[PDB]
Amino acid sequence: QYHVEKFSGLRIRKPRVSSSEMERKMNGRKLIRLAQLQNKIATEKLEEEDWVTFGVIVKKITPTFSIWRLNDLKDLDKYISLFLFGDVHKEHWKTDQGTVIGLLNANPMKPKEGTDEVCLSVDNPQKVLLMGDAVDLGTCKARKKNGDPCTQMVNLNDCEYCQYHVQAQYKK
Ligand SMILES: [Zn+2]
Repeated sequence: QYHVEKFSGLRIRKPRVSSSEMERKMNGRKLIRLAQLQNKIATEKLEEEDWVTFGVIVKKITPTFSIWRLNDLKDLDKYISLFLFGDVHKEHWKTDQGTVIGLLNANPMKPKEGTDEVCLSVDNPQKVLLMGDAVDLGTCKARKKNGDPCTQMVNLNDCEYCQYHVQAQYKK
């Protein structure tokens, strides 16, 4: 049914970019995983690279500009916030939660008080590449102590249990 798209490592439902269009989008570019962005910025090694990263929209908020919480579904505990302003917001703000995106050459922002999460914005709506729906974006199958469903996010293709609940499945 679905293939692991090579650059993101995600199985995509209804892919919007062909394999050749991705090849030319990636040509000559540095792939940097989301989890590496903090360190790259802190050591000022980010700007000199023509770079791309991948993440899925896991949360949206639109207070006019908007923010997307991104996670790449490979390192499950690492998140960035992407801020959409102007043209980018206008073009892209209605995009579905669960969308896989390539993010290219975004600009680091001031830290958002209380969180050590990388915040980035983007010059230009062409630095956002919509790749399709993340078929394996799901919720943890375990329950909390009180019987409520766990709400932690999961990559269904790799593990059906979040970090906290595997810690306990492994001890079984
Ligand atoms: Zn869980």
